[PDB]
Order: sequence, then C-alpha cells, then structure tokens
Amino acid sequence: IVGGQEAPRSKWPWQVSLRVHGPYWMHFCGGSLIHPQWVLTAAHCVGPDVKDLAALRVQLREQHLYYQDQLLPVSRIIVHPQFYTAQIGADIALLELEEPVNVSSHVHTVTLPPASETFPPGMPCWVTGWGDVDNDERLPPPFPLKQVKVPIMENHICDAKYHLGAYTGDDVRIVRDDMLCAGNTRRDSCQGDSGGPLVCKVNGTWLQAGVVSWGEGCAQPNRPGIYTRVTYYLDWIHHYVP
Amino acid sequence: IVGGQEAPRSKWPWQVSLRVHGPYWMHFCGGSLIHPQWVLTAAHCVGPDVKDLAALRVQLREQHLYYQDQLLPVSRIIVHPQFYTAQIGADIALLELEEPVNVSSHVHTVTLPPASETFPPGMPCWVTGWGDVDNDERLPPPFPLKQVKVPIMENHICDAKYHLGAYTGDDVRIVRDDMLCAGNTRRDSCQGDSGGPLVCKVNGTWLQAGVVSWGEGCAQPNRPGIYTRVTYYLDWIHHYVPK
Amino acid sequence: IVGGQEAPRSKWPWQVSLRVHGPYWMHFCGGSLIHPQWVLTAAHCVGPDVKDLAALRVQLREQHLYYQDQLLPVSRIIVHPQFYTAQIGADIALLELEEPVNVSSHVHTVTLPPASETFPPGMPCWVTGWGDVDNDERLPPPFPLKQVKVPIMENHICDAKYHLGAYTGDDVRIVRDDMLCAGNTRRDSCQGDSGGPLVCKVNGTWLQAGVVSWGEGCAQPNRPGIYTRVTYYLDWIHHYVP
Amino acid sequence: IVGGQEAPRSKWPWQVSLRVHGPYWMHFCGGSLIHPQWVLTAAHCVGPDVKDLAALRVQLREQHLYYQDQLLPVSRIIVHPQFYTAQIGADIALLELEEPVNVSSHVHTVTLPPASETFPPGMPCWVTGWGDVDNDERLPPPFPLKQVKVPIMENHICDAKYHLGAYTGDDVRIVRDDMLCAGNTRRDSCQGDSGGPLVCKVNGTWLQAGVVSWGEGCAQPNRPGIYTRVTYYLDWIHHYVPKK
Amino acid sequence: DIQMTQSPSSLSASVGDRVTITCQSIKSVYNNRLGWYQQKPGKAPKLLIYETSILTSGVPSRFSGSGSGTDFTLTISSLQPEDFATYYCAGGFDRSGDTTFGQGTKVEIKRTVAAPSVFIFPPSDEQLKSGTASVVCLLNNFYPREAKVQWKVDNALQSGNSQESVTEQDSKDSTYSLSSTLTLSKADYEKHKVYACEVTHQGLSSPVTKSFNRGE
Amino acid sequence: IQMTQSPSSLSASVGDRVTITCQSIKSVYNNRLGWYQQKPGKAPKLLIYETSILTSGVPSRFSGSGSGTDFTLTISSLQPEDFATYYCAGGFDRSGDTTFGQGTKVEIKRTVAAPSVFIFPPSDEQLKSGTASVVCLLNNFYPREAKVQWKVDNALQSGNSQESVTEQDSKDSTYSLSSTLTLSKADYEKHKVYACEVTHQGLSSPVTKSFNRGEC
Amino acid sequence: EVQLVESGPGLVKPSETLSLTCTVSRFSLIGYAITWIRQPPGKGLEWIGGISSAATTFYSSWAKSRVTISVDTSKNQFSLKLSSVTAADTAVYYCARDPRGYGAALDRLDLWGQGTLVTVSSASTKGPSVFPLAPSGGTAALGCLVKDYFPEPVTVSWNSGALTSGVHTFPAVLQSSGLYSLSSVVTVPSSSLGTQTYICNVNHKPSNTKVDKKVEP
Amino acid sequence: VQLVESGPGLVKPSETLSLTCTVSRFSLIGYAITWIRQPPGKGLEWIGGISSAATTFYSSWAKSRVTISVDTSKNQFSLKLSSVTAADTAVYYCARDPRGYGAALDRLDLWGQGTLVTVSSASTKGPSVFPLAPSGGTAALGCLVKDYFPEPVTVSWNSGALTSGVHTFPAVLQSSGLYSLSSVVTVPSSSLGTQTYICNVNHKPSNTKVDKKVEPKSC
Ligand SMILES: *C[C@@](*)(O)[C@H](CCCNC(N)=[NH2+])NC(=O)CNC(=O)[C@@H](N)CCC(=O)O
Ligand SMILES: *C[C@@](*)(O)[C@H](CCCNC(N)=[NH2+])NC(=O)CNC(=O)[C@@H](N)CCC(=O)O
Ligand SMILES: *C[C@@](*)(O)[C@H](CCCNC(N)=[NH2+])NC(=O)CNC(=O)[C@@H](N)CCC(=O)O
Ligand SMILES: *C[C@@](*)(O)[C@H](CCCNC(N)=[NH2+])NC(=O)CNC(=O)[C@@H](N)CCC(=O)O
Ligand SMILES: [Ca+2]
Ligand SMILES: [Ca+2]
Ligand SMILES: [Ca+2]
Repeated sequence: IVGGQEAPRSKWPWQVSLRVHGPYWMHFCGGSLIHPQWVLTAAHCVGPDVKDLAALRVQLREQHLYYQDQLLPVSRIIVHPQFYTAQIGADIALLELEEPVNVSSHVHTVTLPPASETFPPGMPCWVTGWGDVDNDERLPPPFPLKQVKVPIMENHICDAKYHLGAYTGDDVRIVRDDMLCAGNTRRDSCQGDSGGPLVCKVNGTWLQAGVVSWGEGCAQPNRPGIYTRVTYYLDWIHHYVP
Repeated sequence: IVGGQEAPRSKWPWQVSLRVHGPYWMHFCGGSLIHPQWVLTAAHCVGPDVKDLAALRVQLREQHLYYQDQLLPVSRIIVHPQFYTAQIGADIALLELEEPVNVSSHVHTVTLPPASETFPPGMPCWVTGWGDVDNDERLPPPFPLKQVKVPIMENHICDAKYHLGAYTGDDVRIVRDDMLCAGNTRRDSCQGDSGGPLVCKVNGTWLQAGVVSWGEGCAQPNRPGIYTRVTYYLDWIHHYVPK
Repeated sequence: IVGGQEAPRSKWPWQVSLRVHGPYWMHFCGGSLIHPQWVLTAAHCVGPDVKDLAALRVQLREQHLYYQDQLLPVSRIIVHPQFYTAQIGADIALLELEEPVNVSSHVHTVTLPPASETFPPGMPCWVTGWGDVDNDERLPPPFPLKQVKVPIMENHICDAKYHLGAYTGDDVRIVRDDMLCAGNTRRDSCQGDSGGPLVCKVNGTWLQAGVVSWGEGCAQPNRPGIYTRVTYYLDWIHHYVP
Repeated sequence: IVGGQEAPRSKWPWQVSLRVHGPYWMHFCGGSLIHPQWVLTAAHCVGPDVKDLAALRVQLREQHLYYQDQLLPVSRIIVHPQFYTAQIGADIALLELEEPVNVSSHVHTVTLPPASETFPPGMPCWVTGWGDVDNDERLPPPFPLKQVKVPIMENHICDAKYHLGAYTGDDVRIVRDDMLCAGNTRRDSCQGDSGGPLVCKVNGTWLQAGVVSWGEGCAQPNRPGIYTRVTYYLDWIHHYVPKK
Repeated sequence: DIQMTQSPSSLSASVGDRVTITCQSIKSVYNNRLGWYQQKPGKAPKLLIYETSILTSGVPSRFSGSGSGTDFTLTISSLQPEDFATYYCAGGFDRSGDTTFGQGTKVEIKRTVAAPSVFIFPPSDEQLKSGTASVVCLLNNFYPREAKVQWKVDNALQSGNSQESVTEQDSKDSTYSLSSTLTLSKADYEKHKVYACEVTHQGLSSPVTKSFNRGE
Repeated sequence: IQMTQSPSSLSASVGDRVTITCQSIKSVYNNRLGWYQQKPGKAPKLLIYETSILTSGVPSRFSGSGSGTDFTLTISSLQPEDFATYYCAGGFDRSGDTTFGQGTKVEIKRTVAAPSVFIFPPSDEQLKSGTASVVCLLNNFYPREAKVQWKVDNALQSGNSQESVTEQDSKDSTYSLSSTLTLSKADYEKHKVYACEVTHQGLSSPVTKSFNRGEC
Repeated sequence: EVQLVESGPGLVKPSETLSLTCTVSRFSLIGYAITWIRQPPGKGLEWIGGISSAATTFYSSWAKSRVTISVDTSKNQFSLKLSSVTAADTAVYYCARDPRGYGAALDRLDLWGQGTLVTVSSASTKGPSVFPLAPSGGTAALGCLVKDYFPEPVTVSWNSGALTSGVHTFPAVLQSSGLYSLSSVVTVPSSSLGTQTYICNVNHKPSNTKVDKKVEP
Repeated sequence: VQLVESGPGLVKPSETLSLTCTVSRFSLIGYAITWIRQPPGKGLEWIGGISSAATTFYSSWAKSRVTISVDTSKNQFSLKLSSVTAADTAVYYCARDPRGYGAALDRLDLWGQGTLVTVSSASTKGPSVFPLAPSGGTAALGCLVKDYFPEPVTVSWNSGALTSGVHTFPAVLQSSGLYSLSSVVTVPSSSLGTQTYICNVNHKPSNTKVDKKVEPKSC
C-alpha cells in the first residue's frame, strides 16, 4: 500500500493473505473472504499456469503477518477461463478452502455489489493489503495491514491518462470495461496487494467494488491503479460461490 | 540465445544491438538493419512509454559487444500504434537513424518477405542475438553474437501447447494471428534477444520471418518462443521504410 | 543461530538486540544486559570506525523482533582500545544507555564470571540470538529468539582444527588466548548473533563465558565458532561497569 | 582502480589477471610475472583456505579481459605461512605456472627491489589492475587495464590517519612494518586489484614496491591503500623463485 | 468404514511383464484424490502416484496411474525383481473424514524353478544345559515358496512338534529361504539317536534327507 | 612405465577390505596420483585424484592414501559392482613423465560350482555352406580355470578349437566358456564320434559329451 | 534428508492408553498436516485420524471416542493418544505428512515415519537367549537361534554389520510359551571356517539387551 | 557433460587415422584434452595431450608420428596418427584434465565413450547366423554368429524379452581375418515346442539385422 496508514484491529475483517512455501510461508498476494468456504483473489496471483496446491495456504484477518499465524489449506483453485494476463483482463480467481471458517467479530465476509452498481467518482473507497509501500519497496517488519482511501476515476478519463506519454494510439483501449480505476500519485495499491479488496461505502454498507489487478508502476503520474470490476464477473463468481 | 553456438564473423550482417546509457552503453535488445536509414526492433524494447532518445544508441554488426563499438544516434522512434503489451500483440517498432549506414560485406540489410509467405514447419530458420543464455542467465564476457537453428511450429499447434498446464480456456486464443512460433526446450531466444531477427532460407535467400517478442520462460516445456509475424505488419513498415 | 530451537519466553532475560535506522529499526547484532545502565556486545558490531549514535538503539528481551518494540537510546560507545579486527582480537564493547532499565522477571542482568573460571569441555553452554540460521540464510519472520547448546572445545584443539585445510603455518596461532571455542557442524552461532552471550551453568548459576565474535563460515567442518573470552577483559569491563 | 586512466598497450608488461571457473573464467585478482615460471600475488586472493587448482588460471598482459584470452594452468600455490588475514599481515603468495612463459616486448617480468630500498614519499609510483572503479562499483565492459599514479605515505603517518575517526588506541598499531601506504581520496586501488603491482621508478627502472593488500573502503578520507612491502618478504620469495 | 476394492488381492508375474492393479469404489473420488503406495516388507509405504496420475519424483517411469471417478489402475509396464511389494490405493470422497485405503495387492515375482540347499543343526550344548532342545533344518534359496519339510526321529514321522518361517522373496535373485525348527524336551532328545529332515520340493527329483548322529 | 601395481589380480568376498598398492622408483610430482575404475566395455572412471581426494558421487568405501613413491587404494567393504580393473596413474614432471600402472583386476569370491557340459553339432545350413563348427558349451562355474579337449574318433585334436570366456556376473558371480572346434564339412563327413572332454575343480571325475555324425 | 520419527512405548498393558509422538528432524512443518495410520501384523493399512494445517482434528469411523491427536509447535511434535487398548490395537504405528496440509486426506502422504511396533499385552519384557547353530568341503551354513524373548522386535547383524551377503534373519514365530524364537543364518565357504570369526549381534530394544555370540564348529 | 570421439572405425595400414574429440553445450576454454588408447584385452596407454595454453605434449613412442590440435570455432580436438599398423588397433579415448595441464594423466575427470579403430586391409561384412538346436529338466540352445567384419555384434533373444540365462560370449578373430561369436541360453525342457526362440543379431557396421529361429532336430 502506497500512502495511507496502518489499519485498526477492528476494520477489514474479510482481508486474507496468500502464502507460498519456502524458508517460511511468505506473503505474496491478498484476497477477500466472500463466503465461509471461499476466497476471492486475482488470477495473476495463481495463474495462468497450473499451481501445486501443496505450495499455497490462506491466512485470515490478523494485524501483522507471521506473528499469530494459523495457515488454512486450499482444496481448489478456479481461475476465470478468459484470463491470460492482467492487461488483457479477467484477472479474477476463487480459492475453495478445505475447511469452512468460523465467522466472528474479527473474521467475517465482505458483501459483493448488485450488477446495477457503477461506483462513480466521489465514492468513499478504500484499498487494503500487506504489499509494497512504494515501487520496489517492501512492507517492513512488523508487517502491519495497511489501508488507503483512493479516489475513483471514470474508465475513459483513466484510459486517457494511460495514453499520456505513451506511443499507443488513442483509439486503442488500455483500460477495459471489466476494469476500474482508483488512486493518484500519493494514494495507491502496489505489488503484493493483488487479489486484495477495493471496498466502497454504499448506503451504509461496505461493498467490494474491485480486485487489485495491475497498473504501470505504483502511484505514478497519469497511471492510476487498475482493478477488476467485480460487477462484470458476478454471474461467474455466483456459479461457484453460494 | 538458449542452445546454439557462437556466430561466424561473416553470418548475420543485418544484426544490430540496442544500447542504453549508464556506467557504459549496455546492450538491452536486438534489431535488424532493414534499410540504410532504418532498424526494425520489438516495441516492448522501446515502449509503450515514450523514451528519451538521449538514452539510446544503435550498434551495427560486430562479433562481440563493447570491444569495437561505434555508437550510432537515433533520430526517431516509431512504435506500432496498436502496441500495449507483447501478449496483446503489435510488438513491432522502427528506429530511424540520424545518419545512413554505408552497407558493405560485413554490414548490410535483411530482405523482408512478400505478404504471401507463410513460413511453414520444416523451414530452416535461425534466430540471433546477445541476450540470455538460459532463464535468468546472462551472456558471459566476451559477449559473442549467438545463433540457434529453431523449428517453426504452426500457430494452432503452438496455441494448443500454450494451453497445456494453463487454466486459460481452450477457446481463448494465446498465440495471435500477428504472431509466429519457433523453438523447443533445447533451442530458443531469451530476454535480451528481443527485436532481433528470425530469418529463414526461402529459395536461396534469407528473409526475416519474425521479430523476437515474448514467451513463458526460455526453452520451457510446451512453451515455444513467440515472434512477431513480419508479413502482418509489412504495410505499416513500408509506410515509413522505402521499398 | 545454526541448529537449535526457539527459546522459551522465560529463558535468557539479559538478551538484547542492537538496531540500525533505515526503512525500519532493523536488527544487526545482539548483546547482553550486564548492568541496568550497560550492555555488553562485540566491538566489530560498533567499530573500529566511530559510529553516529543517532543510528543506534537497544531492544530488551522480547520473544520476536519488531512486534512489541520499545527502543532504548544509547549515550556512549566504549570499544576496547586493543580492537581493530575480530581475528586480531579484543572484539568487545560496552554501550552505556541514556536511561537505566527497570529490571524485572523477564528483563534482568547476566552474571559475569570470576577471573579464575576456565570453562572446560563438558560444561553445559548455550548461545542465543536472532542472527542467521545458516550461511547467508537470515532468520525468517516472525523472528523468534533462537537458542543452541554448544560444546566447549579447548583453545589448542580448536586452533589445530582451524589449521586443517589451511596454508597457515602450524606454529602461527589463529585462536588467541582472549578467544574461546564452541560449536560443531550441527550447532553454532552465525552472522547477526555477534555481541550476544555464550552462557554456561556453573554451580547452579548462569555465567557469561563468551561474546559472539567470529569464525570461518557457520557450522563448517573443522571451524568451531570463536567467542571473546569474558574472563580476559573483566578488569576493563569493571573499569566502566559497576 | 579508483581514479586514473586506461593503460597504453605498451605499459605494464608484467601485469597478470587471476581467473576463477564458472559461467566463464572470471577475473578476481591480479598479480605480476616476476619470473618466466612464477607469478607474485596477494595471499588473501588464494587463501588462507586450501584451493582447488582446477578452479584457477593465469592470464598474461592483454589490454582487455576475455576478448583475447589464452589461459595458463598453475601447478603450485605457495601462500606465506604467517598469513591468516590481510590486516594481520603476510598477505603475499606465489603461483608456479605449469609451463614457462616465452617473454617478449608485450609480456615480460618486473624487477624486485634490493632489501635496502625504502620507497619514501615523493617517489613516482603507479598501481595497475582490472578491479573496482569505486566502492562497490565494477570495471565496466570492455574491461580495460587501468593505471593510477598514487602518492606514497610513511607508515607512522598512515597509521596515524587510520586512527582518525576510530576507537582503536593510538598505541595500537594498524599499519604493520611488512605493509606500505599509498593513495588519497581521488587515486587508489580497490577490490579486484589485489595481488596487482605497485611499481615505482628508482634510477630509471621500475621496481615492484608493493602488492595490493587491503584498506578501509576505496579512496576514503584518512584511509590510504595498504600494500605488502615486497622488501620484507624478499628472502621468502627467493627461496622459491630463481634469483637470476 | 472401508469401501475400496483392489483386484487381484495377490498376483505373480515374470520379470518384464506388464502388471495391472485395479482400484474400485462405489462413491466417486472427490478431486482426483487417489494415490498409489508401494510397501516393501518391514518398511513404511512409499507414495508412487498421487492425484490419480502424477508420479512422485525419483519413481521409475514404469509406474503410471490412470482412471477417474470410481475406477482406477496402477500399471507396471515392465516388472522388475525389486518391484516385489504390497500395493495399496487410497482415496478421498469428501474433505471431512470419508477417506480409506484399498485392501492391498501382493505382487510376487515368477522365475525359473530353483532347488533348496538343505542344512541340519543339532541343539547347542549351551541350550542342553536348560530343559529344552531345538533342532534346526534350513532350506536355502529356492523357487517357488511351496515346500514340505518332514521330521524323522529314528525314522518315525513327527507331528505338531515343529514350526516353520519363510523369508520374504529376495529383491535380487527372487528366491525364498525356510527354517523348520523341531522343539523337544532334553529327556526325549536323549531317548533317540537318528535325527533327520526330509525335504520335498518341486526343484528336487527325489526327496533330500539331511541327518546327524547324536553325541558327535 | 614406472608404476608398479600390486597384486596384478585379486579375489575377495563381499564386505571384505581390499587394498591395491601403486609404487614407483621416482617420487610423484605434486601429489599427482589418481585412481581409475574400468568396468568391462566402459571408459575408465576417476575415483580418487591428487592422492586422496574423492570424485563427487563416488561411494565413501573408496579412499586413497600415500605419498612420494608408495600409494594405496582401499575398498573398506567390497561390493559386487566393485569388480573391475583399477589403474593408478601418476606424474613425475610437468612435461611428459606420466604413466599408468599395469592395472589390478578385482574379482568377487564365491563357492566352487561344477560346470554343465553341452555338445552342439553343426547346424544343417552351415554344413550346406561347407563348414563344420562344433560347440562345447560349459555353463555357470567357479573358478574360470577349466580344461577342454576335442576327440575325433578317439583321436585328440590340436589347435583347431577356439575357447571364449564371459565376464563375472553380479548375480551369481560365475562365468561360462565356449570351446568351438571348426573343420570343413568334407573333414566332418569322414568321422563318426565327435567328443568334448571337460576337466574342472568341481569335477571329481571328468564329464565327456559326445555325438555321432550327420543329420540322422 | 527429511525425516519423520515415531517415538513411544513398544509394550502397553491392556485397558491403558498408548501415547505416541511424531517428531520432525532438521525441518519445520508449520503449514502441514500429520495423519496417523496403523497396520495390524499381516493385515493392511488402516487410518486412525489426522490433524490439519489449521490444527483441525479428523478421526476415522472407529476410534472417534477413544483417540486424541494434538500439536506442540514449541516441541515440533504431534501426539497420538489411544485409550482403553486391547490386543486388537497391537499394530505398527505410522505418522505421515499431507503436503497440502489437509488433515482428512490419505491420497498424498508424501513423508512417512519409520513405523513403530506397539504390542498390547499383560506379559512382561524378556531378553533373548542366543544359541549357536554350529557349522558341519565346499559351502557351509551357520547361524544363531534367538529363543524365548518378548515382545518383538529383535535385530540381528553379523560381524557388526560387516557380513551382509548370504545372511537370512527369519521372521519371528510366536511359541506356546507366548515368547518369540527366531533364527539368523549365513552361508560361507567351508575353506573360510577356522580362518574367519563369525559373531552374530542380537539386539532386543524392548529390554535394552545386546548379546554378541561367536559361532564355532 | 559429454566428450564424444568421432572418426573412421576401419583404417587400412600405412594410412593416417584422424579422430576428433567434440564437446557438447559446455565451455572447455580453460581445459586440456589428452588422448589415450587401449589395445583389445590390454591396458591403458597415453598417446599425448594439448594444454589449456594450446601446448602439445606427446608420449615417448608416438612423438614422431602423432599430431594433436584445437579448432576452438568447432569446439574440437584432433588426433592424427600416421603410418598405422595392426599394432594401432585399439579403443581411442579423449579425456579432460580440469587443471588444463596437457601432460598429466592423474586427474582425467571427463572421458569420452571410446572409439574402436581397427587397422586392416580387410573389407566390411555381415554375419551368418546358425542355430545351436536344443538336445528332461533344463535345456540349452544358442546361436553361432560366424564370419563378419569388424566389431561389434549385439545379440538379444526374443527381441529383448528373454534376458535370464542368456550368455553372449566375447568375439574371436579367425584364420580368415574375420571375427565370430556365439550366444547361449538355458530354458526348461518343458517350454520347448510351446515357446519359439529367436536370436536377434545386429551388426551396425554393415546395418545387418538377422533373426534366426532356434528349433529342435532328431540327431
Ligand atoms: C499481482 C499484484 O501483486 C500486482 C499489483 C498491482 C499494481 N497495482 C497498482 N495500483 N499499480 N499486479 C501486477 O504486478 C500486474 N502486472 C503489472 O502491474 C505490470 N504492469 C507491472 C508489474 C511491475 O511493475 O512489477
Ligand atoms: C524484450 C525481449 O528481451 C524478450 C525476449 C523474448 C523471450 N523469448 C522467448 N522465446 N521466450 N521479450 C520479453 O521478455 C517479453 N515478455 C515476456 O516474455 C514475458 N511473458 C515474461 C518474461 C520473463 O519470463 O522473464
Ligand atoms: C559480527 C557478527 O554478526 C558475526 C558473527 C560471528 C560468526 N559466528 C560463527 N560461529 N561463525 N561476526 C563476523 O561476521 C566476523 N567476521 C567473520 O566471522 C569472518 N571470518 C567471516 C565472514 C563471513 O563469512 O560472512
Ligand atoms: C583482496 C583484494 O581484491 C582487495 C583490494 C584492496 C582494497 N584496496 C584499497 N586501497 N582499499 N582486498 C580486500 O578486500 C581486503 N579486505 C579489506 O580491505 C577490508 N578491510 C574491507 C573490504 C571492503 O570494504 O569491502
Ligand atoms: Ca516495479
Ligand atoms: Ca524468467
Ligand atoms: Ca566496501
């Protein structure tokens, strides 16, 4: 998380951390608990290549990584079939947990939006994660979960910004309709934040607007962070998730 | 270059090395002299972001990098407008040199193919460059230009291989029609080879079939190298480059 | 610490972790609380070059690094005058804290030995630290304090081992009289453990026998760990420390 | 080499490059041809630990590394018995080549000094190598041999400088009698230059005054380059290398 | 409970033969959750194949796994002498406890008929100090396992006095060794003189009798 | 050559400690002494180099010792696979004074096994092509040292037969040998009984195998 | 180089509780699952239960009532406790790892322990009595009779590991006495007798007995 | 890592045998290659070698009639032995000294597979396979692999299927100047007349593959 502060213990109970085997079960991506048996993450975290599930574990909402770990096994990885790369689109995946989580005050699910939800600018949105604090800058120990309020930008506005200082033709779409834009040069998500949620307050309820997907660098001029528009893939998500 | 040997002094006279300023003018991509005032390269080498020309020079065909350098300035960078990323496609670019090259026996142009040319399997093809010798393995000093004979694979065959051990739906195309496949687990191009040529002998003449573009890893199982199909962009090249 | 396990919360209350400014107050050496206003460490940690005290803090006994940190300022660095390099000898230093620590059950001082103490083989000795787990292998998060029981080896035996597979003349002493040997190929201290204590149980009391100094590699054949012999420098320590 | 320029093709014919096996026979130290069958280097390059000779080759004077290599095998490594570390001293070694080199105009030996030679300040000395151009800064391709004129400093003066901004007691000697000091913040040897020669012109002849040994950083304030005093070890060198 | 059926329960095959062991269930396997184990006598089972068809690294290519749902197969393309072991399949039907092992399949090597080397050992003077005595007949390195050892004490046939034990088939020559131990009281051992073991095997044209005279 | 290996050949049981010595009159240059293992029909393998250094992957049962003029290869616990010809090789200078030792053939020791003598008459196709080639097979025996004689109508033949011997098998450690008497079909067609007489250590009274001529 | 080790009492009296521990040498197992399997003598593999990556216990149909599986992260140990044991519980106990950290899996048990024999009996441990099986021109056979011990196992080596070829240690037989008897034989050349010394090295770990007996003609 | 010897298998006397030692997908720049030969049934003999610095060293014998060289561009080493006699018939090996010595023998870490060179005025020939027809318990039968040139011949039974009891003997040079061998197999007498035996002889130098079907006779 570029910009923003350390999240309070209470906030973001749906926040998960994806772990990879090695000298330790290291953090590499985030995700959200959308059901007691399901995690919503980015496809680029777990694909396009088929991954050995022995090399993956999920960690539920805790303040700091590695200090109070209880690693959960994954039974299935479901990557959107239309996914190849983040810039192409369909950067969304589901993880089915081997065991259902016992929901509580500190650990519970995030609400997905209705299809009709557009998430226009002005919307109070927040992105959360344990990823990079700046470009090629890791989150230092004790690894606190970080949060940042990010401004929503319209797709065409964002798409126009992405063309500034680029050879790509103006008629050539960069920011695709399954994507959403948020951030500026001070507030943004970064590498290690992927799969993590972009949540917005809509009539007193937190709805996951997006999934941390990609962007050119981290909090770069005319390069807002790009997210997978959750509304676009609702039908796919709900084919698996109750 | 993964697999293959060091090129003879004679061979590949169209081969160029793209340089970037720093403690030295370091090699970062390859390219081909297609005209005395033009070099053909991959767009990902010089894009999608706009680059300062002060930070770029071209080096004509020499056996080793840095030993006998004569760095040439570039006056213009022309990246295909449809280019964003290698996997999306249109990974092609042109560099206009500030001064024309006086062509000789060791330094001359490569012939571009006619549009009708398909480059089917069986074709004797070679790829050349100064890039990585294996995955995350740099070409060691004295930096000789390397060559490798690579087998051409049909797009649908290659696209099928790309789907093996991938979640991507079979109906979802990976190897696009502006792309070409060549290589195996022993013979392939790698990072630092980009923009460099894939040349095939067609009726006694060397024609550039492709431009080194992308691939998953270097010489990986079921992952042949992907090159830019030069035929696809002939009309665009010739809008700038004299016939 | 090469070999050995994670220390219980109770054990080694004198253990300190030296910090250096940067993206975070990172651990770089260990040391021991020998007085409520003094820390005993290795000279190579803080020398021979003069160090800016703004760049240094002391962290008292805690189980894991960076989780419950309360960084203490240092007012003076006293490096033994005979110190230039670890292999030459006199790799011992004192840190005077700006404020005296309030001693308790979890945080208290280590006893220094009498001069007459020899620390012969057979002695039950332990070395503790947050340093490297193996050669060029850092201690992974959550950074637990590690402990390992190390076997004491006589200086001449150790010096003979140090000459095996070395061009150095047999008459040329490597292990000096101000040094002490402990460890094998399975149990040893490593980089980042420097300054830390080598304590042995002598008639029901823990006495700091040595200070983590140097060695060729970490737990290498015929290369036991070399510690500064605390008995050798007692007079110097007690010139400053009450 | 910190500071200084690229050496002309003619100059420093005694200069050798020590190589180590790997993806290529990479440069790691230097040395000097002192006899057609012997090369003089620093002990820390090849010790104190025993090294496999399969992993070592010597490359005679050439302008650039790797471009026109003819790697020579080594038959014996002789490290001074008193050597453990550079700061302790006796950082000197000899390599016996498996084959004698055919000396020429571009490749020939350096003269060792008489024992009486002191090498006082003022002398015109030069250090040569293919090592680091600055602290943690490698010599970039095409890897030219570099040269730098370095000023000689007296041992006690140098020792005093080494104590400035150091906790080490003034009575505690850092620059030992088997060592020699040369360099400043603009001119100096660096990592990879080790074993290379420090040559000075004495009555119209180039004599190897020192062997690149160690130093705190590269061209750092009050930290001149420390070299092994060749005079100190003449008797040891000549126990193995024919007098002539 | 237990609901997985392996077929056959035991098989015998020659070296180089293709071997097929099938594993069947009534409920379908959860998520390709079907593995194959090889258990050599007095050793922990070894995982050869996992997730139906994936081969454990280091395991020879002669081992392959196939199948889906309710029907699975372990294949040994060219059976080797070392491949002698009990093979067990194991599957998962759910993620909360419905996992079992198959009954197992004992794979045995077939080779040319080999005759045993018969040996007789009289009770030790050390043992004769205590009340008991033991006479040992050894049958060394033969094929097949089937063999009958008869005890003749002064030519009289013996019943219920002996106990035999067979070695597990050799990993290299694929043969067996058998020991028949007759147990007698010191009182009865002194009552007789001619002790012999008559061996009748397939590899012997006529029964081999090995004996000794008491007090020699 | 100045490299004396001792013995030239040795026989030892499995698990036995084996010592092969290499000695020279001139002293070895710079610990320049290596040990090679050559298995039949294979390139030599470097096991030990620079007197005592073990090649990576080579079992710890192989060790090298010595200096100057006397060196030793040691096999602490001889394995059946260890049968081969071991050669030492040394250097006395850097310009050409290097040789190999004459070699030591190491052979695995086992119990005496009498041969099985088989006589084979010339095939009809070979007789139709004008040649008579008689084969006297000797099968699976220990030791290799055996005597074969060819009698034609009881008349002892000379220098018309050719023997050939296989190597030591790592399964039973025995050998087999082929005596082959060759003559024309015209020389064949003038004699009745073709006999092969075999004399071995396992043969208390020799074994004669014979046939009467033709395609009867 | 990765090892799992089962530890615990070899002999348990009936009605009591068997307690076993599965330890992991020079390797951590934070994200993994350990399951316990048993194998009655001569019978096949049976699942007892397991503990997941998230410390969740799963027990088989039988056992649910009388079995407890736990983790001591501080000790790098896994426990198994089987209450009210009968002779039906006499088996070889194994602990194995599921690298996916499942807890109720069986299809991918990659690492296994060596196995530990647990015998449920009211009988007391008895050390064995070793007797020589004395040799009789060509080949000669000789051995050791390891009579009347309890419980299993007994390990027999020859010449302290040096003699491995031709060695045949037979499986143990339960006698009328309720004690085990066993023989270990070896074939050697008759020529080697009187020139070579043959000693069998009998080891009964349940009673901490080690007997070395020299066989003579 | 692999070293490969290449060259003519058959050389006529008085001529010059030219061999090449190739190196696959490995550097070899700082190394030395030595050539060794091994007469049939005899021991190892050093021919000569080339150092890391391209320096040639030749043995006592050979010096006069031997030439060793390097083609770095081809990653090849050559061996040229002039005026060859039957005394030069051996297996030729090229080996590497990892110290790049040239005249060493004590540390030849990598070796080639070996190349048989036969010095003869004789021409190439396929073998003639003849059955060694069997004959109440165990029966023996085989194949006679007569007159061929040069070595080797590979004998399998039932196209690899029968391996146990198979004994293929070493080859013997005859008066004719043509080699010959045999291959024997023991089978149960019960299996004869139900099991068809086929010995598959293969002579790669002439590209010949013969399958002889061994069957019983009457006298
Ligand atoms: C996979 C996930 O951790 C990252 C983070 C997304 C970056 N977010 C913002 N706001 N800038 N996703 C990727 O790295 C996907 N690929 C890209 O972002 C590339 N365009 C650049 C990758 C890079 O600079 O490392
Ligand atoms: C830009 C140029 O240096 C390389 C060379 C192409 C790789 N060739 C083959 N045959 N694989 N082009 C790229 O690196 C373009 N991007 C990619 O290949 C990515 N898919 C991954 C790069 C990686 O794995 O390091
Ligand atoms: C200063 C402190 O972190 C280390 C740790 C001592 C190593 N302990 C054992 N048992 N080896 N002290 C040093 O790094 C002092 N310098 C050395 O030990 C060097 N001889 C080795 C340097 C290296 O390999 O990194
Ligand atoms: C071994 C050789 O290549 C180097 C070079 C000598 C450095 N020269 C000058 N003038 N500073 N020798 C060493 O690295 C010996 N060790 C040291 O000098 C250490 N005191 C520090 C090494 C460092 O700063 O990285
Ligand atoms: Ca970046
Ligand atoms: Ca890569
Ligand atoms: Ca430095």
